[PDB]
Amino acid sequence: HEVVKTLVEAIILVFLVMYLFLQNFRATLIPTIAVPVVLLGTFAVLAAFGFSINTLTMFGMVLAIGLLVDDAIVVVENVERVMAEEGLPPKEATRKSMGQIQGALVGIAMVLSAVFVPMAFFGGSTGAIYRQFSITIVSAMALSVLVALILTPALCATMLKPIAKGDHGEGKKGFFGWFNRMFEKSTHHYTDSVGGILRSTGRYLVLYLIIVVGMAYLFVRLPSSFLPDEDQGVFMTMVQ
Amino acid sequence: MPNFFIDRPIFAWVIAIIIMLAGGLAILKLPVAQYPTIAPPAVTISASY
Amino acid sequence: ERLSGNQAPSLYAISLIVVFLCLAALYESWSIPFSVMLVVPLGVIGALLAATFRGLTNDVYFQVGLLTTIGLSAKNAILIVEFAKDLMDKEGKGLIEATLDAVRMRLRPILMTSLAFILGVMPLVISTGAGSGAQNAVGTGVMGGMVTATVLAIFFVPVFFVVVRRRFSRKNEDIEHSH
Ligand SMILES: CCCCCCCCCCCCO[C@@H]1O[C@H](CO)[C@@H](O[C@H]2O[C@H](CO)[C@@H](O)[C@H](O)[C@H]2O)[C@H](O)[C@H]1O
Ligand SMILES: CCCCCCCCCCCCO[C@@H]1O[C@H](CO)[C@@H](O[C@H]2O[C@H](CO)[C@@H](O)[C@H](O)[C@H]2O)[C@H](O)[C@H]1O
Ligand SMILES: CCCCCCCCCCCCO[C@@H]1O[C@H](CO)[C@@H](O[C@H]2O[C@H](CO)[C@@H](O)[C@H](O)[C@H]2O)[C@H](O)[C@H]1O
Ligand SMILES: CCCCCCCCCCCC
Ligand SMILES: CCCCCCCCCC
Ligand SMILES: CCCCCCCC
Ligand SMILES: CCCCCCCC
Ligand SMILES: CCCCCC
Repeated sequence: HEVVKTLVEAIILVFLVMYLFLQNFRATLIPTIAVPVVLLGTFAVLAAFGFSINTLTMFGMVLAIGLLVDDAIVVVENVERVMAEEGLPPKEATRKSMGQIQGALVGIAMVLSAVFVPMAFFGGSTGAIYRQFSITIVSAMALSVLVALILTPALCATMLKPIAKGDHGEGKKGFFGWFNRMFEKSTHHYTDSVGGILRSTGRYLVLYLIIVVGMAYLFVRLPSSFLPDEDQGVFMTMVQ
Repeated sequence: MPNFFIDRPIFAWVIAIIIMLAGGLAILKLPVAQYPTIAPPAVTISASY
Repeated sequence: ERLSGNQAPSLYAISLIVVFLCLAALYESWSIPFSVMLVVPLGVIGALLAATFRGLTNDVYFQVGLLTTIGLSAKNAILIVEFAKDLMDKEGKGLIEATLDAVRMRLRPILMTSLAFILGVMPLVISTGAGSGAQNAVGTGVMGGMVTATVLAIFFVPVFFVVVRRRFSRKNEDIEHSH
């Protein structure tokens, strides 16, 4: 039940971050509706395959939220950028948008299954544990693509606000106007920096190797265990 | 589909290669025998007087 | 037990290979996939740092959370080089220009997702009470991984890309051409 609470809480927090960026109740709602739709469907798939609701399937759900919300965001954000880059209306924009990412969403789900499936194949007792996650996360991702191909486009096209060519929320007054201005600015600052780094380089491959060796260092030092001991509110005392 | 892959030979190879290693991995784990189970099963009751 | 141990190397080995093959199909290239796969370490480092820091262990929860972090940063990198590549291919944009326009179109979506998810797992790293051992273990790995993945990727992926596009090209630019 505590994991369930975190799920709900996580969806609330997602709603808040969406708002910070989308700044419109109806828009933020899209990525927000998508999560529970996919999660609920995932339980149905778990039933279909004879899995139970357990600690591992539940954490699979939690971890899945990162993947799910990104699917919705990629879809919703890309449309936005389009309505900003062109002033094309909502229905026409999601079409052109979906036209240009939809291929990628599907391909990505494929490469991702390549990272989560292999773990369904661990051997022994170990294996049954990792398998709970693998199947939960893969199923959720598959459903997420489905939802991104069916629900999200429909939702963008009917619930999104027309953005006018060139508008970026700077016209707004109060926090958003301020936020939107800082980001637009900080963005030019981002590109300015990359533009610099791309004239350099060599040095950054060297920094990259630092990070790799460091990573390797920490890895071999981090002790390995299996599953944590939890305080389950009971215990026994043996007398011999 | 052929027209699709005629222009995407790498995509074509990828599919072939994935199939091959799925099969290579299968070979490492497949049981070996002369025959699968072909005799019908039997149950025996034994008693003594 | 004997029985035997460590299947990890072999299975993530094939995982890497399949990921490479999938990406090669996606990009119709044997070289470009490296520009995505090189992001993998960038999330791991933060995960290891945060776990080393809280005194955690390399356990089930650490591993799955890492795959998730890796998945996401992979996805981010894929959509970045997809955009650059298309720009260079559909439009005639030259290498650097396309990389910069790609990277700039992708900043926001990347940030929206990173923040939504790092906050989303906060309740987990902060957890006390029933099952907080599991909750803490899940959350902190992800949080650290996502932080480093996010900050490190938005600078490094553009690097991976141009460095890979050069090394594995064939005298035909890197202007700028069209169409
Ligand atoms: C944002 C959406 C996605 C997240 C949602 C995930 C929720 C996870 C739920 C896990 C724990 C639920 O556990 C389950 O709950 C229901 C709730 O009554 C129980 O079901 C029981 O209650 C109801 C009546 O009130 C009856 O319909 C049912 O006959 C009875 O068995 C189950 O017997 C129990 O096993
Ligand atoms: C039989 C067992 C094994 C099954 C095979 C494994 C499949 C692995 C595939 C993973 C990636 C597939 O991803 C797919 O790639 C092609 C080719 O670039 C894309 O196709 C799209 O992009 C390319 C290039 O930008 C265009 O030329 C193409 O016209 C367009 O439709 C798809 O939009 C994408 O979804
Ligand atoms: C490119 C996409 C994918 C890239 C792959 C990234 C994944 C990186 C982290 C994977 C986990 C590595 O961590 C490794 O896990 C195995 C078990 O699972 C551990 O294995 C050890 O502990 C377990 C305990 O259950 C024993 O069964 C095992 O025999 C023993 O050697 C290793 O001590 C550890 O080093
Ligand atoms: C002319 C095209 C040559 C393509 C080479 C691809 C070879 C892949 C072989 C993989 C074997 C497992
Ligand atoms: C022009 C129709 C393209 C058909 C493509 C078929 C794709 C098969 C992927 C396995
Ligand atoms: C997995 C190694 C692939 C090597 C690709 C090299 C392409 C030139
Ligand atoms: C798994 C082997 C892939 C090799 C591809 C080489 C392309 C030139
Ligand atoms: C493993 C930490 C135990 C505390 C959980 C209540």
